[PDB]
Amino acid sequence: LRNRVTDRYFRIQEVLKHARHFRGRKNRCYRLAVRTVIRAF
Amino acid sequence: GLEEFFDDPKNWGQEKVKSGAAWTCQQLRNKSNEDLHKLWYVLLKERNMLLTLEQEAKRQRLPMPSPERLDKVVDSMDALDKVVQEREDALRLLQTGQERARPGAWRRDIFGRIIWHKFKQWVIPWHLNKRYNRKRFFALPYVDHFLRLEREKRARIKARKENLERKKAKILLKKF
Amino acid sequence: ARNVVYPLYRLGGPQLRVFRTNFFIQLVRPGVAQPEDTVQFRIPMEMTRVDLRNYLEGIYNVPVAAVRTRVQHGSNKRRDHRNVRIKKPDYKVAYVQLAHGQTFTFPDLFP
Amino acid sequence: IGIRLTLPPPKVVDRWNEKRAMFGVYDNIGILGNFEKHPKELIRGPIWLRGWKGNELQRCIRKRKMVGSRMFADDLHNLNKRIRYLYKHFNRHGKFR
Amino acid sequence: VKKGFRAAFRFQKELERQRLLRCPPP
Amino acid sequence: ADRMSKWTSKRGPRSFRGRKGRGAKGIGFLTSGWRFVQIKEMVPEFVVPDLTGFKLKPYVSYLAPESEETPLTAAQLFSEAVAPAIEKDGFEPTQEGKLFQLYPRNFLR
Amino acid sequence: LPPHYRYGMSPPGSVADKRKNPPWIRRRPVVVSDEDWYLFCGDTVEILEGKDAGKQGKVVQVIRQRNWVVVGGLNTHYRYIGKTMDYRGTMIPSEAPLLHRQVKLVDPMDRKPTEIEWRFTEAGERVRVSTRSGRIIPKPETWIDGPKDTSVEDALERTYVPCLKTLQEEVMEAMGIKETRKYKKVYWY
Amino acid sequence: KARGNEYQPSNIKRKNKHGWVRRLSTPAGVQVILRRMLKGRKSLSH
RNA sequence: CCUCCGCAUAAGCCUGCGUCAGAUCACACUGACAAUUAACAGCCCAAUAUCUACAAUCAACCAACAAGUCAUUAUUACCCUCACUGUCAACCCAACACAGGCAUGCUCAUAAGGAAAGGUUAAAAAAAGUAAAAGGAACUCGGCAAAUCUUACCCC
RNA sequence: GCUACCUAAGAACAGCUAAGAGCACACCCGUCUAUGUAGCAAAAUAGUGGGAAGAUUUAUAGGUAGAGGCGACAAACCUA
RNA sequence: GCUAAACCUAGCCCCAAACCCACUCCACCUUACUACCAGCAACCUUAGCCAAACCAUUUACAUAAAGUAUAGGCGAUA
Ligand SMILES: [Mg+2]
Ligand SMILES: [Mg+2]
Ligand SMILES: [Mg+2]
Ligand SMILES: [Mg+2]
Ligand SMILES: [Mg+2]
Ligand SMILES: [Mg+2]
Ligand SMILES: [Mg+2]
Ligand SMILES: [Mg+2]
Ligand SMILES: [Mg+2]
Ligand SMILES: [Mg+2]
Ligand SMILES: [Mg+2]
Ligand SMILES: [Mg+2]
Ligand SMILES: [Mg+2]
Ligand SMILES: [Mg+2]
Ligand SMILES: [Mg+2]
Repeated sequence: LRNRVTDRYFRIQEVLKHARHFRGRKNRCYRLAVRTVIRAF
Repeated sequence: GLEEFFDDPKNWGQEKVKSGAAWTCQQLRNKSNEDLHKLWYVLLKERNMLLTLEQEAKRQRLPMPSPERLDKVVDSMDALDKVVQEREDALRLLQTGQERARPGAWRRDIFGRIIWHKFKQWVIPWHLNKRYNRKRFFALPYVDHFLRLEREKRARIKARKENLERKKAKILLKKF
Repeated sequence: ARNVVYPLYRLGGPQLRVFRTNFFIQLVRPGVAQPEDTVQFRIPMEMTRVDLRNYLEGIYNVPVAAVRTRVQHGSNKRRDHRNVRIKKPDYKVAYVQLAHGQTFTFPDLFP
Repeated sequence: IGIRLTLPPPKVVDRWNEKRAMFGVYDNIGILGNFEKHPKELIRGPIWLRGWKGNELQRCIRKRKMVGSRMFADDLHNLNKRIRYLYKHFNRHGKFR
Repeated sequence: VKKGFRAAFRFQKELERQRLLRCPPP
Repeated sequence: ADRMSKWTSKRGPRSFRGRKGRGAKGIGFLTSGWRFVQIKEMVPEFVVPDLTGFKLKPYVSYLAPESEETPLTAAQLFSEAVAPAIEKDGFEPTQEGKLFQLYPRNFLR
Repeated sequence: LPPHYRYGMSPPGSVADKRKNPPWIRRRPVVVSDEDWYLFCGDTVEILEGKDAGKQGKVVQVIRQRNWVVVGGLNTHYRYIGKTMDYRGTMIPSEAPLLHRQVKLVDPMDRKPTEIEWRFTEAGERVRVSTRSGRIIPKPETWIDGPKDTSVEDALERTYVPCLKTLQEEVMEAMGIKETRKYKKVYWY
Repeated sequence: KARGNEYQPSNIKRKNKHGWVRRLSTPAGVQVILRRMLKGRKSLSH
């Protein structure tokens, strides 16, 4: 593959650091987190 | 008697028995020809002796007394094989004028690939033998498309490998 | 001899003789408690009973009274790392019955 | 997780190579070699596209014609589909028509 | 294996930010 | 029903198991009651020489001299057969009338 | 043995390599040649780099597939041999293999590391010759039989009369066996 | 009724239908054998 | 206590609970070794002409119709002599150690062959079974089911 | 190699009453109900049933193939 | 702290040049992988999906002249 995304880890932790005080699976799982950290902001 | 399949009872399982230097091929071009037959049956009693030893090694789940000793009595058999054909290939070239004793032909089979047909000792000439006439030795041009495609693939195997050996001639040469 | 084109015989044909015997036998210990006067061999796949008759009386001067053989099937349930079956070889087993009352028992090698 | 742990081996790009230090030499062998040759007769590559830019459909009509007789057997049949697909796509699909 | 180097370099600044928290310095 | 296993003589029905056999190189023929005729000329009678009083043994000693490879070519045989062919200064023209053919081979081994 | 075998320290048909190179493994291949190869099995050499440099020893093994010498008693480390149960066993030093070019051949009566060419000499014909001095370094390096062995004197009898009579006849007349029956022409096709 | 056993095996029918001699009996069965030679199959017939 | 099973052959499968040992519902899996021996059964036929109208059914009466499952001779040719192969298993076809599918011969109830219950408690609901006062189709679309063995008629 | 039909030469059909007859096993099929519905089973199990010396049942080899085959037509069946 | 994560090199691709392959022994067109017995033998228009908004004629299998002359339900298009 030319041009894979090598730093995908760091777009995930930009989101999850504002979701780390949540409860459930939203403090770990990014698919559920971005629906809630967006609603938190 | 049946004792000729075993070694002598003074070396029934010492775990080391000395025996050395199988027959190299110039030690038999040395020898004559009455006594190459006469030495084949020397070597054959002794090889039949050793196959029934190692079949008693595996039976009792014990190692062989000397596994170094079979391949000498087989490589000399191969040499004694090789030394007589070279004599038989010598005069058959000399007398009749052609090597490869068994007659053959450069023939094309039904799949269209050219091979070495070998000949099969019949009693009626081929025109009247019912079984041999059923063998199609020819082309039938629906084949010539698949002849090209199987040709077409070996050139994909050959160019895959030679190109690959350049890139170990490359990445060796950069480090060293 | 094995792996060789045999000549034909038609009616006034000369006797087939084989100098330089190509096939070799080993002499095995039987498993299921033979009688006396029966020695069991491991003939190669291509060999006959009239061949092992003249094998032992010719090469070994041994007085065989009857040869009886069976074809043994080697196991084909064995797989490597890649699950393709590895055939242990099918081989022949002969049962020479010696004449002249000579009571052959398989000697105990390896004390 | 997908990201590698230790740093990769550092790359040694020999900047003053043979290929790299003399890149682009003998370009302009036209304008100051008085027009004997052409810079399009310096390009080394596939014979169909030697000094010809082309488009994806044009890159296949030219390959099928310039070398198309001498191509490999089931590689030619692949290319005749590809022309038939890119003709069907360029002349019947898209916006902006 | 991805061809990146800046992904792997900037990751071990986040392994040293995570190592000086758990095993802190004197 | 497997294709990968070798088709041996064990596998088919009654009419299949008894035709094939192993490579046994049979002897005679079959006569009208399935009664066999063992031809005594199609069986290889073995020709073992008299090994009694024999010097050459299944191994050579280690103190033997080593040699170089020199294969036995058809010239090398002829040079040691033309030394009795210059006092003019043993051949077979055709191999039909000989019991052991050399080209369309007759014998065994 | 499989292709891209790793020719490690233990022999390639051993009990130990089958623990280590079972027929399904493919590790990364190692890179390596040049059949003018100047280390043999038994020379005296030295060590240019590593633990215990300048140190001089014999060699016990040459592994050509990885360009190895195993210098005798040297470049060693310590392993426990046997050990067979929950006790120690005996510590025994083992030689780690030293790569070609971290090993240099020495001159015999000066005892210094020297670089080796091959100089083709009139006495015949190929031999190793040092570069800094002359001093042609050599190649370095009681039986009696049992009852199933011929002799030295009788493997060299040269019994062969070179007559053209195709062994099958040459015992057919030497055994007296007569065949009045003639073979008759079969269609060989 | 029940329905898995639509393969009731025999060898007299396996070789007389998909065997080598039946494949080489037609022109179209040679190109069956030629396709399994080209593709690289270890089994060409029954 | 079951035996609605069995023992062989055919077909199929192709070493698949034999010996020794190793491991990690439970202890047929893995490695080494060993076996199934021909009389049974396959594998047959020297030509050239030429012969063969009367079934089988205990084949005898008697009766047929659909009209039948088995034979030679003449002359020429002919002295080699028992090979080759199948022979195992708790087995096949159904993805499975699958209540299914599977030709034939005897055993027509067993001389073979197997275990419906891992242990407890004895709730509901659900499955099968057995028993029932008085009534006896009042049930229901319909005596469906079960129980008794049964009447007559219509349409097609 | 299932299934529709056909061909070659096979095989089976107890016991009782007396014939494309009746009762009735082996066998073949599948009427009705109950269970089952990721089942034991990609159509089975337990009863209960229709036929069971014939237009039957069935093993073995062969035959017909897709614009077709075959069909006591259900537009069925031709490898779930 | 379990499960796991991590990894470089097998190899491959696209071109360039050069036209490429065949024979240890035995066996292999019968039921291939079978030692050995009295019969005929191949040479042919592609079609259709799809585009024409249906479909029925029709619808592509070095540069430059040139998308020109022409063809075309004179239309898609060639
Ligand atoms: Mg059995
Ligand atoms: Mg199923
Ligand atoms: Mg019992
Ligand atoms: Mg329980
Ligand atoms: Mg009541
Ligand atoms: Mg009511
Ligand atoms: Mg009512
Ligand atoms: Mg009513
Ligand atoms: Mg009812
Ligand atoms: Mg019907
Ligand atoms: Mg009736
Ligand atoms: Mg009835
Ligand atoms: Mg139609
Ligand atoms: Mg209708
Ligand atoms: Mg359209």
